[PDB]
Amino acid sequence: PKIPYPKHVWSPAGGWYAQPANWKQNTAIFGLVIFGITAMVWKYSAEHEVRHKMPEPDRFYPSRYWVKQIKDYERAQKEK
Amino acid sequence: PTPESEAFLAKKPQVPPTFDGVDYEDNKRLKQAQDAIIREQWVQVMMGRLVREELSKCYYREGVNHLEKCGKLRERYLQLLANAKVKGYLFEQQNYWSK
Amino acid sequence: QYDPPTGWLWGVRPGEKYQNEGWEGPFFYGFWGSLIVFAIAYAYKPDTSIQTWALEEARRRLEAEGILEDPNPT
Amino acid sequence: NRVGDCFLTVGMFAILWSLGNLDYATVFSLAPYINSNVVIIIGICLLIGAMAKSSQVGLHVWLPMAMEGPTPVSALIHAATMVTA
Amino acid sequence: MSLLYVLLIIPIIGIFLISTIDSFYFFNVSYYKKIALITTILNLIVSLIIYILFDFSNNQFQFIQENLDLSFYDIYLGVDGVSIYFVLLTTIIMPIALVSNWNSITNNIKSYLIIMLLLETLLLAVFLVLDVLLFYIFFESILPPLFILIGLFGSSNKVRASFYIFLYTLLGSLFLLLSILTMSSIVGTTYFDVLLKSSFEYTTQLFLFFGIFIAFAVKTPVWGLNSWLLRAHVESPLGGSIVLAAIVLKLSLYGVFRLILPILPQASLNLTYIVYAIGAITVLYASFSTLRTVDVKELIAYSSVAHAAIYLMGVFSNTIQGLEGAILLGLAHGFVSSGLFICAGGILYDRTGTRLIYFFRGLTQIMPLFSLFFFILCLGNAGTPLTLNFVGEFMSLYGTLERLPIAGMLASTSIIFSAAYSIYMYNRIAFGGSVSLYFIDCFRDLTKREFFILFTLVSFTVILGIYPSFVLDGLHYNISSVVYGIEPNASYLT
Amino acid sequence: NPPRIKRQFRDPHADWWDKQERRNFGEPVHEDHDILGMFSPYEYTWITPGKGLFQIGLFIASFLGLCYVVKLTYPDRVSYPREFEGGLERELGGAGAVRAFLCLDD
Amino acid sequence: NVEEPLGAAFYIAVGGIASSFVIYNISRPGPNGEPSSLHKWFSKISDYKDEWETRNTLMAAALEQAAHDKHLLLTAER
Amino acid sequence: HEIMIDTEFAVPVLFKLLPFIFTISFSVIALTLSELLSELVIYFKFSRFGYNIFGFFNQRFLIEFFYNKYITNLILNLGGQITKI
Amino acid sequence: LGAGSVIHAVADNQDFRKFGGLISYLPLTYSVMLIASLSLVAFPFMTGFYSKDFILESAYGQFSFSGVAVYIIATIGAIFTTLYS
Amino acid sequence: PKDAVHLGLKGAAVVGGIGLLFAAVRTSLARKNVGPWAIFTRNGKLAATFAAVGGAYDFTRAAAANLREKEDWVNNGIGGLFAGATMGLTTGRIPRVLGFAALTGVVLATAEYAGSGLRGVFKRDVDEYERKEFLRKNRRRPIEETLAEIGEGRGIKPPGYYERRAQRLKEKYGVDINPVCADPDQ
Repeated sequence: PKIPYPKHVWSPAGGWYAQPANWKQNTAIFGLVIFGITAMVWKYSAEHEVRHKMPEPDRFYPSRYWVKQIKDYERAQKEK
Repeated sequence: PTPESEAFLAKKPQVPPTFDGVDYEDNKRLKQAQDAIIREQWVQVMMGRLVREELSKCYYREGVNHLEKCGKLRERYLQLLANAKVKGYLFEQQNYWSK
Repeated sequence: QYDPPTGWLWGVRPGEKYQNEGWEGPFFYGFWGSLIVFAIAYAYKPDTSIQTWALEEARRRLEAEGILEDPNPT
Repeated sequence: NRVGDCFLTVGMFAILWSLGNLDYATVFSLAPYINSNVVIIIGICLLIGAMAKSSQVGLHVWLPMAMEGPTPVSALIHAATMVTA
Repeated sequence: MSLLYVLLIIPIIGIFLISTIDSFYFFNVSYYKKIALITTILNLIVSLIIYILFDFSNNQFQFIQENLDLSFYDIYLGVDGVSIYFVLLTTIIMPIALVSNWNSITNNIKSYLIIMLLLETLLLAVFLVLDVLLFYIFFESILPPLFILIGLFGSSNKVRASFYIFLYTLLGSLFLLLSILTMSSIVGTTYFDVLLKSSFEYTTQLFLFFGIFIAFAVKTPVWGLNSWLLRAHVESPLGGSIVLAAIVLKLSLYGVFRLILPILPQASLNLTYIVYAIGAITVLYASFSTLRTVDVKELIAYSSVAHAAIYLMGVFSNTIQGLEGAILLGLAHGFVSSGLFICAGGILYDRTGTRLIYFFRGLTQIMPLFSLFFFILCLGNAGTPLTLNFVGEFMSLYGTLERLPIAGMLASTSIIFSAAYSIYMYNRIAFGGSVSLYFIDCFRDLTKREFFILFTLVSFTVILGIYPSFVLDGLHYNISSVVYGIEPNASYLT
Repeated sequence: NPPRIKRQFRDPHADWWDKQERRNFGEPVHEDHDILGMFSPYEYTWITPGKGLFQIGLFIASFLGLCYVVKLTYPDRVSYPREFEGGLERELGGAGAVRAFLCLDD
Repeated sequence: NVEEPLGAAFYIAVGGIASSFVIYNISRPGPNGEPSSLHKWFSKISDYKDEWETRNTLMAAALEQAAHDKHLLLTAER
Repeated sequence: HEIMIDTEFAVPVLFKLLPFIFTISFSVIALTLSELLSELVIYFKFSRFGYNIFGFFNQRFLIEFFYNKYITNLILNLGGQITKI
Repeated sequence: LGAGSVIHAVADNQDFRKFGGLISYLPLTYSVMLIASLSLVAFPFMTGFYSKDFILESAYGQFSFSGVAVYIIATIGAIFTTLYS
Repeated sequence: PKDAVHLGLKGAAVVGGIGLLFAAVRTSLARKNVGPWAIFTRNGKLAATFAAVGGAYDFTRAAAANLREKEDWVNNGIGGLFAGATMGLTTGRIPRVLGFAALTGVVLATAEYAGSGLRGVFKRDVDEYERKEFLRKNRRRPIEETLAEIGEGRGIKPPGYYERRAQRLKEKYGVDINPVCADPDQ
């Protein structure tokens, strides 16, 4: 069943069985925000990620494509 | 070394940090002495904050062999840790030791 | 099922709207307005803390040693 | 958990007192040279703090009746993650 | 004209503005609150201009004004590192205190607004005056406006409360006054710059320490002298309670930075074991009783006695960490204590007419917003991290422990015991059942007024909890001056 | 003052004005009402606490008894302490640190 | 059936976060460039190179002298 | 205090597989004591010696009993003495 | 999580005194909980086998009085681990 | 050395003599004729307590001084402490004895440590201008004076703290202080 509850009680988390008719576009609207500042974090993270041991070129390494501390090093190493 | 920036001109003490051979009635002088003694204790403490930054850099960079490659920075930190403490200018101002 | 979300924010019923007591204009434009503007000014307020001044000296202080190789040799 | 966090906080006061900081690189590089007795006093304090989170022989009364929460909570938190802090 | 004197006069314009409009425009009582609210916002703006100009690395008092008209009791004003955040706190709180009683004050609205505006001028002058006789002139001047405020707008037993706040303060201050008068007869003045550089005989310091400590132990308040606080912080109107727990309590903590630390160095260093005995006994007893307190306002009031001991032990720790955390603790205590009184004295008592916790249970079912903030405020009272209250408690406790291990350890029980009464109060009111069945009428949640005075108060305690460098940065250089001692290898450099 | 009894012992199925508290509407109250209600520390009632100390002690004695058995009968060490060439003096932080085993006593 | 608006709170938080990045970018003076025009203006108004010190020292002298005068008058022989 | 090499070599083979022996063995007694006999457990329950050992272990070694009565109720009465007397 | 689906199957009951059967009713739920319990009891060649069992050999590998003493304590605890499993 | 038993009677005669006239004033203000000999009929108790409190203040005050042979403020506190404790015994109540011993005990410690001006105060006999000038401009003091006052340590670590600390620890615990070299080199 469904528990009865007051209809006047405004909640920030929604209330008792809350779901708006527009739960999708609003979800999409919020989802863009999370992505927007995630890469915003990822940018700052990619810029401040500091390391001391460099990876071998052969080895699998996902961060070789965005981080700065080794991208400059890799092209600097590409000089001989 | 690194040239002194303009901000490090006004806040540089113009007088060596002591209360020896000074006049306490000259208010301009007493304050500068207090300021200068404060300036040195704070610089000394911040030397600790750089040797730790340098030490922490080695600690990651070596790991297993950290106890035998950057122990030279370690001793420097301990020596500063044992001495560099902001203790104020009031015990100096009120007591003279005179060797 | 899932019920449509409801509630009366500030206790204002759907028929009517919120009525001002007169504190709002001073609190949002004056109190909160001033602090936010103050926040803007602080990012421009020059750094005058004893740490910052002592960093520079101690940075020079270590440069006359092995640690902290100086960018410009004397 | 606060009962353990007092001992953890007092232990971190002992770390700040005897080393001047508590960054992991700084405590561990210097640890092989600090006084033996400060190692116990610091080590003991974090031992009590471990008991409260990881329920031990004395600091556990909170865990069996922590299961009053929904089971999803107990899986993530009270079986695998929070009690291994 | 000094910006500091601008701070002291704007509330006087407000008093003059409020009292003459009836001669100009049956003027609506809404207008006078509009003037009083705006007048405090102007003080906040000026204090914010002063902070944007303030220099964090200068020993000289800043924003002083030339007088050259020396009388026997002139008024000098100054702003250095220790006193600026106290001034900053006062000008932040006062607008919120007036908004907290926007509807609760019905009769004598002119009187209430005039007292609080007067009360603001007197409180700022305490942190701004530049000698110890001026300090006392303004730390005791608040008594008549506080006496009349309580007995004109107070709760049922306001008469007893007003007599307690006036007669404990007056007595403690008279013991302080006998010490300030002894100093002036030795030094020949009280001006901070002249007086600080005077030393004192050891016996003089011991007897000067008492009288001042009698005075500051009444106004802290330490346990056993705290009965005036339980009466005058509960029976007061909500705005007066906010001022009495966020501002008035912090004059004594600041009075250690002008009257005990720089001029009684030897005396403090030898009497700390008394102070830490009183402080630890205060934490320990003021926590157990507030665990058993039934009046919701009295529980919040008497937890301040618990926290005021922690930053009282931090200012006697002779440690740069303890002294700074002590200011941070008394700064954060002003936000969280203000909010908790708003929650108890302003949100529950307004709706229910009662303060007995017996009548409250499960308000989370009906008040989601109130439960939210009343939970962050309860966490801050418990010194939970991300809160400036935590940083102040942590830094004070390290300083207390580093100075006297057994006392700091017995102070360190506060982590266990402050969470005990802060969450036991939270689960009894917000949680613990569906709703109290003594409510024969459903309750509205937070209004927009309530939602915004709490949103500010928890905003300050949280932002300065992630980044306490906003306060810590300007505190460093000037609080270095109030330490006493030397290191064998760093003293007397030649 | 009514008899000082927790409400834990009050009938759950009895008619109560406040069932969640098990209290009648105008029911008289102890001066410890605040710590005698349903949201109070649960009062366990398995046995008298005098017997509880005795029963727990038997387990403690059993723990001590089992420990004594192992002490008298437990195998001696099999492997010698590891011998490290040079004693690992340098790698373990120098002479001012705990060193490895190198031709010492045993 | 009813719809929930994004709400003013959503715009304040997003706007505040978005504004924070914008304000931070203009706050940075530059890699090697001089402090910006706004960066110099604040330092200019709050300069007080020696204004407070000279003002303070003349004030303490004036009260030193007053303290001596009172010491003279109060301790005069009967 | 390295024990890694001794963990694999010096330990006798019986002790290495000993928990396996106990696991497969002690389980079947439980399988034997329930759904096969289902009487010995009942006989052991109702004995005076067996009654208390069931209750004592069920009730968590009476530890919370020793916690509520002599730790937290003590705090709740010290608060009572201070705020009344 | 296996227990959680069990609680959902019944009317959110949690007592063993009113549990039984359910072999045909919860085939998948039984299969996983057996898999988990076997690793919990350190059945050989499982996820919990290497992790839980190695401890005892590591405890016994340290050829000291304390190491052997807790080996018995751990083993008897492992015995009761089988029982509730 | 003072004759406490001989003194206390003199102390009793003085104070007890005052209560005699307060008794006589009570007899005079009486509204009923009782006669002249009523001074010791009902008013005798008033003078007796005046007699009792007085000498009990003096004997104990004297007997305290003879116990250790030194004259200072505190002896009058003990005698005052007893004189108040004697006041309660007339009423017959433990709180009164303690409430009274506390009151007149503290009063006669305060006025004896501070020199109640009821018989004048100490004459300066010196330059008052100089005394104020000296107490105000002695801004620096020798390091020995503070060390004798606050001790050493607790942040008072003067030059030479470490050299003497090593010796002090050795003479008490018999351990030679030698911090570890803490470095692979040197």
